[PDB]
Amino acid sequence: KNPDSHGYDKDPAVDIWNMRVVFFFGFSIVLVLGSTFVAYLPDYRMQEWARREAERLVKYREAHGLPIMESNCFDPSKIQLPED
Amino acid sequence: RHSIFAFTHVLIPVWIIHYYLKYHVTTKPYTIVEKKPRIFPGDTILETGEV
Amino acid sequence: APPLTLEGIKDRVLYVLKLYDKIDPEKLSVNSHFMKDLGLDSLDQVEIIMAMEDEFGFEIPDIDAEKLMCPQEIVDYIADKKDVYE
Amino acid sequence: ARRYLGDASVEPDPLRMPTFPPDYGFPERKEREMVATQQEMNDAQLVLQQRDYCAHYLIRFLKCKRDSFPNFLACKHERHDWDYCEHLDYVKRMKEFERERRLLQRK
Amino acid sequence: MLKYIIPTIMLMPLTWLSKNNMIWVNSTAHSLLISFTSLLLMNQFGDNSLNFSLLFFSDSLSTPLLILTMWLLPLMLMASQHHLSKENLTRKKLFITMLISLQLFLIMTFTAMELILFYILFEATLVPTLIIITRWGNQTERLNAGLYFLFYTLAGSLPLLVALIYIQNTVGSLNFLMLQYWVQPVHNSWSNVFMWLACMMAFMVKMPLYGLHLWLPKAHVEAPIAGSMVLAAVLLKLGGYGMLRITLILNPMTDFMAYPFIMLSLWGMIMTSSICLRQTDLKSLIAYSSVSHMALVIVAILIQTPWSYMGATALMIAHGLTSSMLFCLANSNYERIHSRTMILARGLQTLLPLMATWWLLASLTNLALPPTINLIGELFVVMSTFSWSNITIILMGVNMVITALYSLYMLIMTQRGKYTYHINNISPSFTRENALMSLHILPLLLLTLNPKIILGPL
Amino acid sequence: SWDKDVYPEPPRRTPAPSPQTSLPNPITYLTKAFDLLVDRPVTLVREFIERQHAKNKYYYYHREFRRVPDITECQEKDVLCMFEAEMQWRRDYKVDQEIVNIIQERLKACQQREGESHRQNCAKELEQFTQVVKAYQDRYHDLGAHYSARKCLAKQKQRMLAERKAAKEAAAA
Amino acid sequence: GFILALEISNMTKNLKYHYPSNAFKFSTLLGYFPTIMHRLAPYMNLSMSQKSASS
Amino acid sequence: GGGAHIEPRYRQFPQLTRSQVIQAEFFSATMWFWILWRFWHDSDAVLGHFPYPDPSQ
Amino acid sequence: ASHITKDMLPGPYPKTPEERAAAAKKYNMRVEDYEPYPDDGTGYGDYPKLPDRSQQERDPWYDWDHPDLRLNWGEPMHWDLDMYIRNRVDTSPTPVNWNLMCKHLFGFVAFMLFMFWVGETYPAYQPVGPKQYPYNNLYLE
Amino acid sequence: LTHQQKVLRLYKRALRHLESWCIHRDKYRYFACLLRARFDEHKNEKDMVKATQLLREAEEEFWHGQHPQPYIFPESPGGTSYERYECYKVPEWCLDDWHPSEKAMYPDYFAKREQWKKLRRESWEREVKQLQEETPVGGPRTEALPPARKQGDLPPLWWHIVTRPRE
Amino acid sequence: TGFYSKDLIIEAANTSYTNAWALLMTLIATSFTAIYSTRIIFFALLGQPRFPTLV
Amino acid sequence: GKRLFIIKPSGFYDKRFLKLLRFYILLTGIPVAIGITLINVFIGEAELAEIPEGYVPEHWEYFKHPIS
Amino acid sequence: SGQELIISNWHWLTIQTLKLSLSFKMDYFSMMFIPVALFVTWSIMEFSMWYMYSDPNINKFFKYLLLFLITMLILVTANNLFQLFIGWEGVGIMSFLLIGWWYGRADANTAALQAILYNRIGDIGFILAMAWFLTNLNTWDLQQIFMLNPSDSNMPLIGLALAATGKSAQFGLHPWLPSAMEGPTPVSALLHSSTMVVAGIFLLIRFYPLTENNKYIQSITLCLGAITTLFTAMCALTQNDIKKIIAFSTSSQLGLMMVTIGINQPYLAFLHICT
Amino acid sequence: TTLDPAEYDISSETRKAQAERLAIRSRLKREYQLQYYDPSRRGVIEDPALVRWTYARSANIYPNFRPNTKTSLLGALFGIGPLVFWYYVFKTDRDRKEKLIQEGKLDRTFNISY
Repeated sequence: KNPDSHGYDKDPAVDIWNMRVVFFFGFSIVLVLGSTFVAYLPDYRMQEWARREAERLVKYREAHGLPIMESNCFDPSKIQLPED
Repeated sequence: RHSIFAFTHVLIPVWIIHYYLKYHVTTKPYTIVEKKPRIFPGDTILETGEV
Repeated sequence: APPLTLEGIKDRVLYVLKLYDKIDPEKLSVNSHFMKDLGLDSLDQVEIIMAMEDEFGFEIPDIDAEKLMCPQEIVDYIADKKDVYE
Repeated sequence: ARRYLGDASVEPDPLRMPTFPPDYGFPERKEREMVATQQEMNDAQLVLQQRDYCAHYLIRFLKCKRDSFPNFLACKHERHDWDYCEHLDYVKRMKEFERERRLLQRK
Repeated sequence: MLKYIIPTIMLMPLTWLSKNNMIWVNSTAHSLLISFTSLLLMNQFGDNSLNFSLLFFSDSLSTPLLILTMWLLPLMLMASQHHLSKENLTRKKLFITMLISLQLFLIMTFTAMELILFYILFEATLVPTLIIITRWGNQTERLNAGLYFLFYTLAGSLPLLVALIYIQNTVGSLNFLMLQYWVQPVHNSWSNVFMWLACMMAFMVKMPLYGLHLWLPKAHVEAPIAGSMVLAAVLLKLGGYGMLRITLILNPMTDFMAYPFIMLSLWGMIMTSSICLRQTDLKSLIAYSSVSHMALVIVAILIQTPWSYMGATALMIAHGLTSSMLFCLANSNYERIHSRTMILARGLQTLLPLMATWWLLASLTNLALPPTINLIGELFVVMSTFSWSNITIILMGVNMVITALYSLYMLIMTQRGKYTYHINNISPSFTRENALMSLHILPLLLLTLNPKIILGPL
Repeated sequence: SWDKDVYPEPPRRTPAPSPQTSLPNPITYLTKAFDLLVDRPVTLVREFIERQHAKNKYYYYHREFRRVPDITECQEKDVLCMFEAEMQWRRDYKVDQEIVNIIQERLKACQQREGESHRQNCAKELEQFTQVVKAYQDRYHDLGAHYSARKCLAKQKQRMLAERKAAKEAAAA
Repeated sequence: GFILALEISNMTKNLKYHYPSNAFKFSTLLGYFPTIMHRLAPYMNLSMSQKSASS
Repeated sequence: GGGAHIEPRYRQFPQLTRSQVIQAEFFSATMWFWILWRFWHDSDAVLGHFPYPDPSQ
Repeated sequence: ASHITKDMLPGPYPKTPEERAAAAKKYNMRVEDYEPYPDDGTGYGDYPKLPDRSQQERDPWYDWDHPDLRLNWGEPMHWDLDMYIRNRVDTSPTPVNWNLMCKHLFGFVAFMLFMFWVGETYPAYQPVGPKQYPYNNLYLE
Repeated sequence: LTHQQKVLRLYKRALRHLESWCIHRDKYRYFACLLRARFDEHKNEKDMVKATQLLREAEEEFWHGQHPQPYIFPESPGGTSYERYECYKVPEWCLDDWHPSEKAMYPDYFAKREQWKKLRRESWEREVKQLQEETPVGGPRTEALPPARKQGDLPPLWWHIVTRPRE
Repeated sequence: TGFYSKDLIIEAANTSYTNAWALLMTLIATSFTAIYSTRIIFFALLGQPRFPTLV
Repeated sequence: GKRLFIIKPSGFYDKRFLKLLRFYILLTGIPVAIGITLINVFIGEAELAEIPEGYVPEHWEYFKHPIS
Repeated sequence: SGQELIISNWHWLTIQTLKLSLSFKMDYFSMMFIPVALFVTWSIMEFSMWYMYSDPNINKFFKYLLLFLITMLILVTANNLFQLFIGWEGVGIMSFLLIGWWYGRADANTAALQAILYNRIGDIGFILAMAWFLTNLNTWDLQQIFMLNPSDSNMPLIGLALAATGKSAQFGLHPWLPSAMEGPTPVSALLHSSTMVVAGIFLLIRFYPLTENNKYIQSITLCLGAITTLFTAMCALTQNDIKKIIAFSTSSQLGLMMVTIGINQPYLAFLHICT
Repeated sequence: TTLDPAEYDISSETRKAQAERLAIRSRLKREYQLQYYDPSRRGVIEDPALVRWTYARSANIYPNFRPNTKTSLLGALFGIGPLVFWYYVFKTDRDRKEKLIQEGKLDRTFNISY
């Protein structure tokens, strides 16, 4: 299909407008502004909260008496612990 | 010239790439991780020979 | 990068006639037909281009034997192979 | 390594030594050993297989490499003297099989 | 989904409502506009969890997977127009409406809030796919392949109903995945084998094992206008993900009989890619690539304990974009030479220079060149099943060897010459032929910058 | 920035130089020229933004949560209180990932700062870090129930095996 | 080697005119390893063991 | 072609450009001056040797 | 679209002269060494009567081949026998089946008996016997 | 392959594989008639096994000692840089679709393009008319009459008449 | 150039605990490196000019 | 003189293409580029500690970024 | 003064415990090898300005040579074993696009198929030792590996040795080089002098604080280095191409350099490549 | 080594009337060249040697197939064959690996991953 005209999708005219509805909508609004949207999207999975909150909580335990990485059975003697 | 061809290539990014470096060592809690000075006893000690 | 013309191929083919001691500089220029003084069956069909086997010698396939009887027919299709004169 | 006693600190990388680990040491003439200062040997950033003998002469040798910075030779004769420190060390070690061939024979 | 289904049903009385040949430009215009709205409320946070509205959505929280489902209706209409434009407008309006009608049920699928809402939507497909297989193909072996596409998918999925209704009146009700806090374990018995086995086997029939893959090079070989449901049928295969929803819970402690599914799908992986290097049909060459490194997820789901779910999620949409484009590379270059025989298309790479990059950057994603979405996926699977047993690096390593020699064999068949024939093949890969071949690698290498969006819970 | 107790280092200890020769040293040609060529387009521009950024300010706050219920509540058929005990629990596992990230960077701190000896010195890291990672996978890592993350349905029951099997069944401890 | 190469190269040049002697064992220059293995390993896998457990 | 500044031949030995031989002969002189520190002064093995340490008793 | 002689049938003894050639000119008059008898290994569904297999093989010899093209580039009319393994075939070499390559590594297989020993420079073999004593004989003094 | 030219195709290579063995130039040339002397033994005799023992024992001492990686004449069926000119490769008649402002360049070459096609587009009334006559039924090699008795046009027109030049 | 790389390694294998067939394989290979040199001398840089014409 | 005429297959469509990528990518890319440039200069976030937010805290916009 | 600097630039994703961002390394092989290798590549393009003087496809060859240097130079600067694996397989695909520079010529791109083939056998050892480092040491940043030297390194390093023989043209994988020379000249002037064959031994050089122990390692490496010497020696004689003669001599220099790891001389090894 | 390959043999006069096998291929080439040259084709020639090559390889193996032999029942030594062997290995690991993991320890303190 070439009657030596250019042609994009189907034919001569308003099928000419089919390029500027796929080029302009497809990328250049979605693959740019929508790609920008999740570039700086807010704190994902609440990790940015955890960064500073793990940053703070180290040196408070590290100061006086609280050890680090306990795994302390989550306040024992609330477990009755059936023997057998 | 050798004037506008050379100055546009190298001189501009060194202004850029330094700006993300000096404003960066005080932000990230680890900068470049430089080693020690590797000093011989020629500061406050003996030598002592050649015995 | 070096080009070529058709006045050089007429000389080199003619020179190795004179370089062979079997053939005098009294035979014809372009068409002595190689039977004027052929012999033998072998060594007058492939040996006649064994000098150009070293000089030009681009592997010269099996079809090149019996076309080479007419000594102008040698000169014909060397220009066809190596992308030559116009 | 001339002593086989215990180590107080549990620091690996055999700087926990008697004083200084030789290749074999000492063994006979002299039966002693000794070297440089271990508080300076750790103060100097220097790898292992460099805490052997002729180290204190080398710690003063390679200092002139920076103390004479745009230089071609800090001291070339001292390099022949540190080799003379090394060759006298090594020929002292070469007398093993001069002895061990003979001292293992009957008497 | 608050209303994503509600605009995308409103696309349907727009097509027939339109004028003449404007029906192509009217549909593709509005269909791109959902891609903002699809992103819009979704991708929120994020720490246990996003129950969305009601009994209709858990928002596809930890497995996004759904933005890719919405590219395609404005990706296939620009692809299908190559050889479709000889039929009537009354049927051209049909083939757009059932394609939207396939996207409708997939949108309430993947989210689905339940397990019995899943199944009736898991089976709500296969009617609009079968219409695209039987009508609108090429010469025959459509009709048996229309029946091989059934009777594997439907024979397996009916023992789901026997087991899912069995759970609904045994332990509370299955209606929520968040009423799945009370779960009794499933021990070793002679009835609890079959409860595990019938609930699992209907997912194996879509994402195939080495056995029962016999329908997969039937529907993809004999295939519609320009890959038009073949792009859909590759999503639908990876849209049998729901084993991630089920088997994480709901009989959690049966690894005792995982082994006939491991060894069948781990040795089959090293063979079913090896059995393709002598293919002579080009669309059947890709159709076995889709068998092999899809079946790597089956040994990545049954082996639990993430650093695998890091990778098993990234592999579902690894070749979601790759194997789509490879079909689009073969839906093109068939409009010009009317055979799919790979012998015949030689003499190329001189005639169409601009699409040489589209061959390579496709086939450079199977070699996978580590900063992509691909070798961030495999190298979590490799470092996972290493910790199962050390010996599995051998078979999975030879998997990496043969597919290197496999992908290039499709490239290097076009780097030859002198073309011998072919007064046709003139069309120099027009503006549409590069546009629908783009928008594949343009998101594929883009997401490699921050691929934290592509991760499970995990 | 931060606080140096979290990210320690010794002081720099740059010594006094020793030129000692009249041999031609290029160090006087290097640092005495090129530092000024970068000083103009960097320090003047960074200060220019620094007043322009001090034109107005923006605020964001600390986000501290409420911890009333903890672990063993509640009764079995409950949903609500056993939802809060998982919302309690999952925050106590994303955080405990990152405390291992902090101590690991502390191990990165010493070794590029000493480098040469690096084993017999700094005295602390290989003792501290392996008393934290050995205190990690016990009781805080569902190995191998890590797939469903099993909040309170298995996080207690490693620690039930750390009570029902441990400390009494040692025969006789 | 300076003595050894020349007195063989001159033996290839100015000796007593060695015959064009066919009797040489040349697995030397060929290696004999690419001749057999790249004529076996692409034939063993791609022909027998692929038409076995394909179609 | 465009410029025939080096002509083709019939084995008559086309020569050099009478300046290439100057750079050619210049870089044989710079290496045989560089045999200086090979002999003067550098020996075979400047180490010193042992005089057969047999008397160790 | 050609239906008459589309492909083979359940042969290969269905009056073999009628096959090559009704079409599919594998043989001229069923005596050409390629008459469609070659069902080698019947009971296998592979290669029926089949204007096809065990015909002479090992190469398109990938050379002159000058009627015009005759081998692999230039596509003659009906010469496909079995393919997809003839992309880069070779031929017989100057020797045949003297596997000196395993014998080439056999030289170090004999020198694996030299892996049992050590390589100490000082001294030599030292023909003394039990007077070498490589580590220690007696005490410190 | 006749018995007349059976020795000849072996005679071309008998000296050709020899010159890859020599080191001098005269080393080959001093051996020239010396290699010819064994070939000149049987000169004129019968064509049967009486003279086939020249060939039936020429398998030894030719195949035995045959060309240990010989010279290859680099533009050949084998050998390096033989079919290398392929990045260009002369894709002749790729000039169909242009969408011009790209047909602006070469106004005279496109002028001369439409001139030569009349021999290509109109030769089938003449060449194909005798082609059913000159070829009787199914005979051997399909060259036409070498002038085609008035004007050879061509038969090989134009794919062999205007074929790809090498560069 | 590489005298400070080549000589210092073959005389780093002087005193070693090697295979004792390794020094019988490394140092023998050094002798074979010499006939690499004069080979391209004796064929491209020594002999009478022999090649097809049009220099 | 040494002269010929080369044959290059088709380049106009590939030059008619590759514009529409590069045209439209600047049509909303470059207007978004000032939005990452100008908003950096005049707008930031600060700082820490804490504030106590009065009695009831702020709503969403707990983040520390211009557009987030 | 020394003062070596690694950096901490910019975060990639970070998963459960191990963070990988990216960094660089500046110790004895960055501040030494980089100007050396770059000075050659400065000198080599002028040849190809005259060697490729007539090619209308000129611009790709001065583009693909540029991307080849970047992914070669990202390898030696990396302190991250993941960042090595980027540069390990970036240089591999650059071979396929340069051996197969000329289209057609069915031995050319078949050799390019053989070129990428032996790199993937050379891949399988490297990904093996990548797996062993997580399962024990929780990471693969090269700092923390050198903190405690692992006890039984018998498993990972034999994989590192097999990946070393992938690109560095050892015996068993030797026929890759003599048919990789079929491309243009400044390709193979860059492909086998300075790059792509000294990278296979370079990975072992960086791992000197591990390879000094574990006597199963050293005897296998030095015996491997010896076999490559005489097998490349007795193959290069009576051989009739200039480029092939150089193709074996660049392989026999490796036969020294592989032995240089066996006898514990790490810096004498690296000093050979600089020359 | 694969193969001999029989590059010279004898003739003259074993069945000398064997000629005009070229008359087959000259007939095809006279058919092809007359087909290939034409002023308006715009498309490939069918050339059914390809058509009989795919369709006799893709289909027409299972309508051919009868299980009358045991060399097609040989596939139980090839299909289910190695799949038996991979099960034998993988349950010896993860059991011998399992008992050492429970009874006694093998891994160190810094094994958080896993």
